[PDB]
Amino acid sequence: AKLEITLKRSVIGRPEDQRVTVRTLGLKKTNQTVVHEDNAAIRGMINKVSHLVSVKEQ
Amino acid sequence: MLLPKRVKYRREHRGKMRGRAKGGTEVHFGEFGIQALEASWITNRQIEAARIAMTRYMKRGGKVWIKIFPSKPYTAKPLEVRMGSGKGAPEGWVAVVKPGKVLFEISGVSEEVAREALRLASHKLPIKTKFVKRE
Amino acid sequence: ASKKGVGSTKNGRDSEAKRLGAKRADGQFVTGGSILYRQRGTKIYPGENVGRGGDDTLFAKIDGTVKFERFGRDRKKVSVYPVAQ
RNA sequence: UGGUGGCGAUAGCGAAGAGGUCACACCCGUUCCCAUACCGAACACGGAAGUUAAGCUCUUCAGCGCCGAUGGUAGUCGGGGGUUUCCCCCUGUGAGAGUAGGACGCCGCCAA
RNA sequence: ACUGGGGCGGUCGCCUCCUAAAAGGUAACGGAGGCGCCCAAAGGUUCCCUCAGAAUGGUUGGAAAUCAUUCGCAGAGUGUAAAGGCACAAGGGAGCUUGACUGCGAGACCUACAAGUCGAGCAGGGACGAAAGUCGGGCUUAGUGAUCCGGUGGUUCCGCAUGGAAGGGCCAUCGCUCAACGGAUAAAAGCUACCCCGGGGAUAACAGGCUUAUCUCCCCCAAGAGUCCACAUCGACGGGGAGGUUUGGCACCUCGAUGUCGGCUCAUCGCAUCCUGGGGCUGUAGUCGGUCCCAAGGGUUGGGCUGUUCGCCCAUUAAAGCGGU
RNA sequence: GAGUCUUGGAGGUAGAGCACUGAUUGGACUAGGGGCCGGUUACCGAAUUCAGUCAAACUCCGAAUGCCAAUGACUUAUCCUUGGGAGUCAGACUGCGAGUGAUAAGAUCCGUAGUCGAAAGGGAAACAGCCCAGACCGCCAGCUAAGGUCCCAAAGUAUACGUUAAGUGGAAAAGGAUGUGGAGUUGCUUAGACAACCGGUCGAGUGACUCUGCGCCGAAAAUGUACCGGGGCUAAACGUAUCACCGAAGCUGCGGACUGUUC
RNA sequence: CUACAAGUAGUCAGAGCCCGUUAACGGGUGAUGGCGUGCCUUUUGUAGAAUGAACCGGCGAGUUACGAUCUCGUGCAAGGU
Ligand SMILES: [K+]
Ligand SMILES: [K+]
Ligand SMILES: [K+]
Ligand SMILES: [K+]
Ligand SMILES: [K+]
Ligand SMILES: [K+]
Ligand SMILES: [K+]
Ligand SMILES: [K+]
Ligand SMILES: [K+]
Ligand SMILES: [K+]
Ligand SMILES: [Mg+2]
Ligand SMILES: [Mg+2]
Ligand SMILES: [Mg+2]
Ligand SMILES: [Mg+2]
Ligand SMILES: [Mg+2]
Ligand SMILES: [Mg+2]
Ligand SMILES: [Mg+2]
Ligand SMILES: [Mg+2]
Ligand SMILES: [Mg+2]
Ligand SMILES: [Mg+2]
Ligand SMILES: [Mg+2]
Ligand SMILES: [Mg+2]
Ligand SMILES: [Mg+2]
Ligand SMILES: [Mg+2]
Ligand SMILES: [Mg+2]
Ligand SMILES: [Mg+2]
Ligand SMILES: [Mg+2]
Ligand SMILES: [Mg+2]
Ligand SMILES: [Mg+2]
Ligand SMILES: [Mg+2]
Ligand SMILES: [Mg+2]
Ligand SMILES: [Mg+2]
Ligand SMILES: [Mg+2]
Ligand SMILES: [Mg+2]
Ligand SMILES: [Mg+2]
Ligand SMILES: [Mg+2]
Ligand SMILES: [Mg+2]
Ligand SMILES: [Mg+2]
Ligand SMILES: [Mg+2]
Ligand SMILES: [Mg+2]
Ligand SMILES: [Mg+2]
Ligand SMILES: [Mg+2]
Ligand SMILES: [Mg+2]
Ligand SMILES: [Mg+2]
Ligand SMILES: [Mg+2]
Ligand SMILES: [Mg+2]
Ligand SMILES: [Mg+2]
Ligand SMILES: [Mg+2]
Ligand SMILES: [Mg+2]
Ligand SMILES: [Mg+2]
Ligand SMILES: [Mg+2]
Repeated sequence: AKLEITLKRSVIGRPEDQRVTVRTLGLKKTNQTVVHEDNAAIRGMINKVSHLVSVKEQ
Repeated sequence: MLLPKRVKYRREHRGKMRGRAKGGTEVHFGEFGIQALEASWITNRQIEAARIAMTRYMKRGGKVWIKIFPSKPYTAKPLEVRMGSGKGAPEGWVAVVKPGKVLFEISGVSEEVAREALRLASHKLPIKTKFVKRE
Repeated sequence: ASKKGVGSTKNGRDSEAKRLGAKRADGQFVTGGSILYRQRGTKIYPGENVGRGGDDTLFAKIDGTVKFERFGRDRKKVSVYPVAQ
């Protein structure tokens, strides 16, 4: 169980708390993708910035 | 002209007028009534105009309830002063009216007469209103 | 350009804020002496191993873990329990 | 039963009953210790003629108080929109009131 | 000094509440109040206790004095403002006392610093209590002021060759409405249109901008007035707008200069039309008018008074428009 | 150190409520007072009671969030101390929560997030602060964002079903109206309605009410059309849905430079 | 190259004409098309209808001494000078 998480929207103009969450997923650049283990921790991060990211389930 | 006999504080925050009316959304004493569709301050001067308009058309027959009371004071500064140097002096009294509030109720006249009495009163008020019945 | 005279306010005073309230979290480890709660009166009561100072400050009398807990129906206390040793 | 605890009145009020050999009371005295801003009322010391009337103990009850969901609604974090004193939409969250309901005590230890 | 320009008025430190957006913090010349103490018990401790108010009865005695009963989460009290607390009381009473102690102090809170706050516990010597124990002022949070300088008391400290002394140090303590309360000096008010320099469009006066309370104009409802009749005409109580010519609000351009009222000269634009053109309604017989609609083509006087704009007046005129630039 | 999940906690806002304080409406009810004879009344009335409103400085209640922690987990790379060196102490607007103001101001003053400041690129005609998005250089490559696709002007004169007739779109309110679309309730009607025409004659509907979509009037300012950027548009407008495409200095591709880390 | 054009004067695109170099995917000119409000100072914000400079040239502003302190370097080191 793994998630491809892609940053679709810029973090420019977004609250710091959302920016931090995005960066903590390892997303440093628009359209970057990162892979993480599907769990409640990551799902919650995604929930907090769902408007900024896109999620494929591997 | 309605105003409170005394008040705890003569100068109050204006506050805000979000949300529907907490209470008084049904005709409760009368048979008929006029309901607010919009929020506004209603001054005691507007309540007296509305009261008279409906009462005259009923010929002082029947019975009118005034469900709003203008308890909230409002201040104004004197004409032409600069900003600051303390809050302005008490000027008048308002009732805060949110959508859904039944403002007046009427009993002891026909529905035709009630409708007309309340129509006349509506034109004195700064809000849109709907005629309502009890259930 | 004319300028209307203006009055004055008789208000404009307030005391320094006193930084009251909780100073340690429920479940946090404290050392003896640590102020747990600053208050006027007993909004919160001293529980186990907790003291009430002259100005109603609640403080830990031992080292241990802070527990805020319901004290009967209406009231609250704060206690400090020793660590498992 | 009596003592002594713990538990948010689900323990409480109120109402109607039942009980006393022992135990707990009321009760009967003021010599003594002790006592009352006056009073043996109380506190204190002593007693056992009387009595369950009251306290106390045990039943029953939902009038008051208490506890109390589910659903809905208000509000609201985040994201959008608009006709922007304010309003609407979407993924979450979610009261207060109201109500279904619970409830006229539950759990120790000691002594007899 | 602050200051919705400055002056003038008000304020300046501390405490409590609200604003303050359910930690803490949080501004305004925002909304409300207090303080510059008091108490030798109104402090400590031991023991005992329960308040407001009401009803009913009762000499003087009433609405209300003291007495009695009943009901009575407090509707009282808590030295004092408020808030938070407080009825196993932090409220009330009584006995004995002086812990309203000396040396301190793990550790915390608060905090730019300076300060400010809480503190178990240890030692000394006590108060109350049979004991357990409580006590380093008061239910809590205001009741205060740095340093320098000086005074007073104490002192196993220093003492300019030595002994003293003078004088200093240390500990205790006193002297500030230094209240502009982090206190410039021990010691301090005005005028400048005779003014000057450095700066500022950080900040006022003109004009512009935003706003539109005020102002001008237009509306809605229709109570009344109009013999009758709301709507010819007028339109109260109330309600909704437009305009941006008024007085202002704000302080955004301009203070290394945006000349500032009126008039003169020259206009040009808007239309909410003064006249002339065309109309509807009329409480329009006619002649006159009233009111509303269309219409901006052209027109729209000369004098007296006043710096005047304006206004009043004289005499005319078809008319003697209102505004913008 | 930080993010997120989980768990615990402090706290009284939004909401709500009336248990307290204060305000307040109607009914029942009268103590008492006032007119009127110790006697009576449409005159007011405390308490009590039933029902009903409201509150920054009310609370029997009470969130969402935010905050403080603990606990591992998944992720991320910060964090602390000491020392050297600064600059800053005029902020602006936007959104949201308040005050002041008139619930005016491109106003003022806080709180909170963003952007500008100190940020170029695309969009919003032009336009610090709005929407999209962060420019190390080069390329006559590609994919997208906001915003768009008739012509100016790159890309749909796209598809489907509706709406609007006002150039609404492309500035405005109370209020006024047989505008028009969609729902729904209902009176009456071949025992002949409604209209017309001497209660009777004549042949199918006719009249209210509610809700809602889109329009209409209300709507007058000064150099010149003069809130669509223009042309022009009856869709090239609006709503819903779908798919293509255009579109940035975003991202990718290819080449080059430098910094950092790891090896 | 230029007499139908609306210009912070360039820039990128680009024919035509004229040349021929430190020989380079060259040089001059520039019809026409796209984009584009100087520089500086001071500001919340300046194309600014704020400030400064006519142009060109020259000259024209964190220095030195003595102390202090920190980093780095070197010598020696419980010593150093
Ligand atoms: K001002
Ligand atoms: K005492
Ligand atoms: K001062
Ligand atoms: K001028
Ligand atoms: K109008
Ligand atoms: K000036
Ligand atoms: K803001
Ligand atoms: K149009
Ligand atoms: K060009
Ligand atoms: K100038
Ligand atoms: Mg003026
Ligand atoms: Mg004290
Ligand atoms: Mg509930
Ligand atoms: Mg000054
Ligand atoms: Mg002033
Ligand atoms: Mg003065
Ligand atoms: Mg908060
Ligand atoms: Mg707070
Ligand atoms: Mg001195
Ligand atoms: Mg000597
Ligand atoms: Mg000072
Ligand atoms: Mg000073
Ligand atoms: Mg003179
Ligand atoms: Mg002279
Ligand atoms: Mg000068
Ligand atoms: Mg300015
Ligand atoms: Mg001005
Ligand atoms: Mg100007
Ligand atoms: Mg300003
Ligand atoms: Mg100049
Ligand atoms: Mg006209
Ligand atoms: Mg509220
Ligand atoms: Mg600010
Ligand atoms: Mg501003
Ligand atoms: Mg700057
Ligand atoms: Mg930045
Ligand atoms: Mg930019
Ligand atoms: Mg552009
Ligand atoms: Mg700039
Ligand atoms: Mg094209
Ligand atoms: Mg239009
Ligand atoms: Mg494409
Ligand atoms: Mg590109
Ligand atoms: Mg890039
Ligand atoms: Mg590369
Ligand atoms: Mg031509
Ligand atoms: Mg030519
Ligand atoms: Mg041009
Ligand atoms: Mg400026
Ligand atoms: Mg200058
Ligand atoms: Mg010059």
